[PDB]
Amino acid sequence: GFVPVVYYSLLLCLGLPANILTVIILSQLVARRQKSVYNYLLALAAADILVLFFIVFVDFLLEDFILNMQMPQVPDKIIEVLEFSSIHTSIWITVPLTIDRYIAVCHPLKYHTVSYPARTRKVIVSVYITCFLTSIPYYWWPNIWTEDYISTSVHHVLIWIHCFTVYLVPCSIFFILNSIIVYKLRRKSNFRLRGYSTGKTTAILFTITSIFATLWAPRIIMILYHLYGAPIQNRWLVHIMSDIANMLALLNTAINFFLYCFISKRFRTMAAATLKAFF
Amino acid sequence: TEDQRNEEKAQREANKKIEKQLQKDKQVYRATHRLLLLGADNSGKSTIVKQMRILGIFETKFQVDKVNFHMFDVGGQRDERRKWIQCFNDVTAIIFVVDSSDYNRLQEALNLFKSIWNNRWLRTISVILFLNKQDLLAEKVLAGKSKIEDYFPEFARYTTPEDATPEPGEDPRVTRAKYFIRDEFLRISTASGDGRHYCYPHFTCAVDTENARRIFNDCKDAILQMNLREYNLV
Amino acid sequence: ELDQLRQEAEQLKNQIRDARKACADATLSQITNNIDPVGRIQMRTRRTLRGHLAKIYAMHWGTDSRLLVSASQDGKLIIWDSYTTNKVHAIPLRSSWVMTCAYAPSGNYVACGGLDNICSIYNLKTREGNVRVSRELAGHTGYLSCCRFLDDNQIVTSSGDTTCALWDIETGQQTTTFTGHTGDVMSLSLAPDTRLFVSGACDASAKLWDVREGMCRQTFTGHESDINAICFFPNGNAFATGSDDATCRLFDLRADQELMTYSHDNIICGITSVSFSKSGRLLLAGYDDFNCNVWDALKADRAGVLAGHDNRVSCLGVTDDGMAVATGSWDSFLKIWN
Amino acid sequence: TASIAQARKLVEQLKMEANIDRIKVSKAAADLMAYCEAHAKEDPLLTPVPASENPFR
Amino acid sequence: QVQLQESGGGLVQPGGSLRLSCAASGFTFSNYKMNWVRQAPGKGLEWVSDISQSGASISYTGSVKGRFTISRDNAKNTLYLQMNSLKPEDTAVYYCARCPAPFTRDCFDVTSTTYAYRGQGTQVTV
Ligand SMILES: Nc1nc2c(ncn2[C@@H]2O[C@H](COP(=O)(O)OP(=O)(O)OP(=O)(O)O)[C@@H](O)[C@H]2O)c(=O)[nH]1
Ligand SMILES: C[C@H](NC(=O)CNC(=O)c1cccc(Cl)c1)c1ccccc1
Ligand SMILES: [Mg+2]
Repeated sequence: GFVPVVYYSLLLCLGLPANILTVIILSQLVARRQKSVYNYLLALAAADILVLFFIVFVDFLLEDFILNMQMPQVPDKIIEVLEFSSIHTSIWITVPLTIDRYIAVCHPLKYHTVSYPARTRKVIVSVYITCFLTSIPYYWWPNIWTEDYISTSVHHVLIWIHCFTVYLVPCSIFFILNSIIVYKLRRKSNFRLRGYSTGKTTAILFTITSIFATLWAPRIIMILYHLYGAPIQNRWLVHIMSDIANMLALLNTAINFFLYCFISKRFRTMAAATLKAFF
Repeated sequence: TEDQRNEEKAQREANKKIEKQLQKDKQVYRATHRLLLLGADNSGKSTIVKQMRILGIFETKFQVDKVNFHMFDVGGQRDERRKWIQCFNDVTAIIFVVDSSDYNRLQEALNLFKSIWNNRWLRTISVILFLNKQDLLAEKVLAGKSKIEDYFPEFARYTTPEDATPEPGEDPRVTRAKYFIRDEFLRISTASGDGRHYCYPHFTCAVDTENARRIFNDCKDAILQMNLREYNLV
Repeated sequence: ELDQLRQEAEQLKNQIRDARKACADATLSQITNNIDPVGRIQMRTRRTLRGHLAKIYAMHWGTDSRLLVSASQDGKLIIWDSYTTNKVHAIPLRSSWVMTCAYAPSGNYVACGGLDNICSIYNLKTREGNVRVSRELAGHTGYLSCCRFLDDNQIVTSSGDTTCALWDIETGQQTTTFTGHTGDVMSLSLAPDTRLFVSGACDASAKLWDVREGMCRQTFTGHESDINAICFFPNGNAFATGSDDATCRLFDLRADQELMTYSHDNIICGITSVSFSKSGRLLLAGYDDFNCNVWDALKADRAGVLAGHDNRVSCLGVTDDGMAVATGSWDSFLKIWN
Repeated sequence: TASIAQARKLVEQLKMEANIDRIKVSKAAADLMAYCEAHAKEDPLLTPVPASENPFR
Repeated sequence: QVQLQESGGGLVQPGGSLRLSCAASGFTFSNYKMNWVRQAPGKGLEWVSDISQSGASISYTGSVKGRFTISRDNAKNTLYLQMNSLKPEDTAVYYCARCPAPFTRDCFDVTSTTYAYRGQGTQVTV
């Protein structure tokens, strides 16, 4: 039914221009160097650029529509490493943003003492470098289906490392930090004129962590089920499910913008000003 | 061209050293939290500052809970304050020490608070309201000679709020008077301000051992609200 | 006797008004309507000077037009090299609050002030190579607003005590006090002849004083609110003042009269700093509404906007050779406009 | 005494200000025009300067 | 120049009505917020009442609540304080002060030192 055709083109046309816009807005902001969260937001926007561009366009258009005649040795298995590094970069830019939010909310006084823009650049480039360095063993990634698979001893360890590095650790630490923030800002006595205060922050934090968990769970569950188990190899059940599970990750990566940047009114006003700036 | 090259290298080395020194100072400037004291002429500014020093501009340095604060008490200046008050925009909180026993200057204190709250460079700073001289207020109300209703006609049609938290040894009349002053300040505080800055009322005396903790809680809440507004959490 | 004194004061005031009316004839705008309009002036940003931690109140371009000084409430008196964007010096002030900065024509001394009521003077060319307090001037009462260097030995300083005092750094004494203002005097500018200067107070008055005789030669009035920006015309027979009522005036010394009002309906924010160019067609004035304006001094028409700043623009300085202008705002940024 | 002294200072200052030679303001306007037109060429801000002379670009 | 001249004010026994008229010139009357300030013999300065630009934001001091009536006529550049039911404590000098900055709701105009933007005041004796 051309589900990839109808879905991935829309995903590109929705995510890529919006993330380019937020990149150009955040790059030229004067207050970008004054405060730290905008640097992480720009990093996440750039990670979105790499993820959507490389994965959605290059891989899941070229090798799925007009390619896979490509020799797998050098080019395909280098582009796969690049895609995996992009995904890891997106997740491990999301993580430090959550840590910074937790610090700035639970410990308002020491936020500037423990977080400063000089450390922000170090931690914003170290994650990129370590993702690119840690993705180089993903060169030997198990080609899915194809003529034969063979349960090579590197396949299970690669899958387990990918799971622990994309879902298991980030989701657990998001759960812990968001639960701590919610408990601290709900149990402690806040201002009297703050009736519509705890509900909004609790809903936002919990919906962020819940949408991340629910949009990245199927892929991990599926790859673990493929590593273990005794699949029946029904082409519909094992491959259409594979496609629907793989599309949810890119859906999450695309909606990360709507979750983070679009919510803030200070960004909505800038977008409104800049949409008519060219004319 | 050698002279130009070595001059450029010397300038670059000096610039690098200045960058290092400025970063080292930057590690200090944000650590301290700036404070400012404002109020009437006879308000207990220097009394509170001197009292908690143990724990022109008359500065003071103190650290509590592993973070330090800096309080500014200008007293070597004139009584016209529309020009040097713009300097204190980048201040974490403003402490408004106010007279509570002398009701003659209460109107002037309210006008001063109204000017600060509605100021078009001080509309971001949270204001800490210290109702100083509570013991003298209790002594004056119990005496009954002052006739608090003379200075404020609408005090007669007033009752203690439902959320009042009087001390066990207090009197309904004195708690009524202090909460009346508190509400008179808060009605000015509440009338303007769309959540940008918050006013916290606090019943404090000059010789009080917990004056630092009140400022701690006020500053913590103010910075928490500022960070929440800064983030998407609003 | 007091009633008679008030009556004769009013008589002299209306006599002065009648003299001004007799010396009116025609307006400058009517007789200068034949000038070719300058048109749009597009000034971009050349280099951004970002090394400060707090807001900036005072800057002063050097005589060599190569290096400039800046102020910050952290306590820094950084001397910048605009051509290379290199910080050649960084002076840690004793008092965190500084509002005035002056650069000596000799290039060896840099001044600072603030709420400390101290006009500290720092020397640069020293054997040990480290900056230090040359002299600690004291004697003022109000907040110190604007100081300027007459020469290497004398400076004129304005404070919040309604007085302007001329000092002697060598002996550290107040040679003459100019006590004629009602409100806080904020900005003063030095004429090219270094013998007369004009000071602006918070009483909508501009007073032209005589440096030698130490008296107010004449006074200028016509603003509605307090004025905090003032600057001599290069010729020395005119000067512009910027008040808080979103108006810029241009009083001439010889005629004691207002010439134009540089204001617009859509401007509601007050002027902070003003600075003429090296010719006269260019009158730059700072503003509170996160930008700067470039007025034409001969037609009262807006020509160009130096937008690109956050918070309040609190200073404005044009180089002696007129190559560029620097606008520092509260965002701890200094921008060079060509 | 203080009020009388202040009034005396004010009246003497204003009478000093009154005894000042006034000049026709159109002559001042002509002088301003002459000085402004006589230095248009040397102004870098008014007339744009080539990038070779300007050291900021 | 900015001139603030007050009109009216005479010896009136307790009771009666007095109309204090403020003459304003040299500035736009509508933009600026104005107020009245008193000066009792042997005491300092105090604030009486103030009105905003439109005149619908009237406020009064604690001492007098219904005994005064402050209003403005922006067309004729005049400020009035209709006073009645006087008391012997109101034997002060009334100055027609004006807040410095146009288009704002904050002003510091109770200074003991000679505030620039206010008149000499008219004496009222009860
Ligand atoms: N009994 C009592 N006395 C107090 C209290 N607070 C201040 N005082 C007294 O009030 C007097 C004046 O207080 P100050 O702090 O010195 O006033 P100030 O701020 O310095 O006034 P300025 O000259 O304008 O700077 C002091 O001698 C204190 O003893 C209080 O809470 N209770
Ligand atoms: C490029 C990568 N593409 C792939 O990972 C293709 N392989 C699988 O989906 C798969 C499924 C079950 C078991 C195993 Cl071991 C692998 C990818 C990247 C982002 C989203 C989706 C896909
Ligand atoms: Mg004091």
